[PDB]
Amino acid sequence: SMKHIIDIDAWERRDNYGFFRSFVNSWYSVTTEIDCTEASAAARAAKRSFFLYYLYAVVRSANEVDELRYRTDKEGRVVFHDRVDIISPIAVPGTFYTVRIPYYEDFERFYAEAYALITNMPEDGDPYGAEKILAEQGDYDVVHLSAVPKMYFTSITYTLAEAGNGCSYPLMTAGKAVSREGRLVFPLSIYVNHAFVDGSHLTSFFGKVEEYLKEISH
Amino acid sequence: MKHIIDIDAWERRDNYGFFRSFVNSWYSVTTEIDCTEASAAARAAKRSFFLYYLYAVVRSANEVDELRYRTDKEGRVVFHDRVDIISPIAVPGTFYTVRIPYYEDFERFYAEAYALITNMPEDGDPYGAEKILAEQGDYDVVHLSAVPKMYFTSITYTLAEAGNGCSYPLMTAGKAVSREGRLVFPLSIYVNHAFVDGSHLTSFFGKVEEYLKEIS
Amino acid sequence: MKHIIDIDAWERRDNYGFFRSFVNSWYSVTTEIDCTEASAAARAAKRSFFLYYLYAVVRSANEVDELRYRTDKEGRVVFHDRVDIISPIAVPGFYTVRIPYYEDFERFYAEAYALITNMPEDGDPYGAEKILAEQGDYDVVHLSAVPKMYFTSITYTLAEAGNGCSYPLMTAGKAVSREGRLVFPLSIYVNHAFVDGSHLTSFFGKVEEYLKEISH
Repeated sequence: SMKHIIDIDAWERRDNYGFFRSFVNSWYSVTTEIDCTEASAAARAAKRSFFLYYLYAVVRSANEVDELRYRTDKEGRVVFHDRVDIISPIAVPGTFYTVRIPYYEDFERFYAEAYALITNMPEDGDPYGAEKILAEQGDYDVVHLSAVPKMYFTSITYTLAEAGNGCSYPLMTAGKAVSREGRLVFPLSIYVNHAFVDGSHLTSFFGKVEEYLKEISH
Repeated sequence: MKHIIDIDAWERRDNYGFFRSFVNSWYSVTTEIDCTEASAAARAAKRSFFLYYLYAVVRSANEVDELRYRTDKEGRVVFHDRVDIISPIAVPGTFYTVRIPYYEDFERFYAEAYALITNMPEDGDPYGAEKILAEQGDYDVVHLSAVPKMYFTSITYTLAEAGNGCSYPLMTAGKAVSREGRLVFPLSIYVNHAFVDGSHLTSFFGKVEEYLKEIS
Repeated sequence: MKHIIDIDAWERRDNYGFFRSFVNSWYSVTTEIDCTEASAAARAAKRSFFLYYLYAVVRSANEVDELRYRTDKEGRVVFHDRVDIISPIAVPGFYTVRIPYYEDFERFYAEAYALITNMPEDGDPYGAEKILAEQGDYDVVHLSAVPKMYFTSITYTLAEAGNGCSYPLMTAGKAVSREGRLVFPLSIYVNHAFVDGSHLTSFFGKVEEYLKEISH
């Protein structure tokens, strides 16, 4: 939301976008590790959801790295969003139900709204309604995160949707928190378009994720 | 035996239909498996550690239903009550892929598998087993590649055809390394999202580690 | 020197054949490389650690034959006696440089530093790729340096169905402490038609070896 159709002639990545259009898949993923020692302890002490702690860190970080908010819309236009929200499949008794959760820089506002959304899903709600709304609208002004807190991994890969259009928005996976040499760490993976996002931008994003996880634990 | 699935009654009908439209609906996960006890036990027994974790892997695939769904060569969803395991066995100076039958009885599995990997035909196509499987078109196997001298934290897999990224689960096992007094090895698996979610892989990995411990 | 391979006499005939039908026969591996001594030595010399492991990587590629097989622009399998290394160098407010391998580390370091210092200000970020594409031999390997990003996995692009990439791609990440040592993640993307796990094992071993050697 708060979208800008990019002036590609003035855009610093015009050459990158043109180069990567010719590829069957220009998307790629990186799995890293995030230190969560302090946040794991703090979320437990506060009787709060650790999932929402790192979900806040992830969506805030995406809203502080410009390159993570570029999309190719359903008409092929390069668009930049001043704001992106986060969608996540929430485990449901028996399946998953995907919720769209708004970003607020104020952690207390974010946490309450998100907890209400993941606790109070409508009983008559389509578990895949959020994705269908996003696809029909065609802006893709979100990032998507799947939580797998029981699976430790050092790598995960993602699907290839269409040749020339490998994905529609950044995808992420967060895995099990594990101990190593006195720290608690969890694996975090992200899938992005090379046309929009380089390693330097991912470095900034991962740094902010770890930084804000620490910040909300004090 | 083999079962042609009644897709109208199948709980994954919507998942299967959704992932048919993808160029590649297959994905891989690399994790690590604790093998401290099994490595020590295999050495004490003068036995093949490779066959220890090969057993653990194929048993686990035979205890997670979702790992035995295939799309056959006619496009049908089929479910196998049991799948065997194929593996490229190194031949000094290439490799030869052997099909090894699964038995829950570990001593039977170990004996039959050791016999198969010791008596391989010398004038063998490194991919002949794959060609036999392709002609039959049922894909009642899983595939594991052993690289005991290569430590890795990630490996990716090939994309065969658009709309059909692979024909059966593929796996890779790497070097056992020390981690805070324990021994772990990396294990990677490639599966179809149409058939296998993260919960199923979690069950699979847990069973691999469990059965490695049990046979020790 | 470039050599057009006689596929009928080639020991990997069965492999190039098994993999031509694939949409993508390329795959990547991420491993860990011990860099304790070389990182210390580069710091003591007030020198670029980047060029230390760039030397180790390009030397190792020039000592593993399988990493120098390419499909040229005309579809021919070709083998290069030597390959250079191309790398995107970050530029104030990037430029891909081609750096030749020289066995003398001091010579390599001086030439690479000079090559990176005399980069054109008006240089096309993809000029190296365009020269390479027009020539069509692909006698290079490509390495991307991300020294501030720790990773355990990275994946790579798929260029064309049936031609997933034109030369090996690599990524080197942030050095971290593990079990008392300093290690950094190193990833490589290669064609299964040309490169198996054993070749990657030899390559990774040589990378670690030459990092130690040039630290003296």
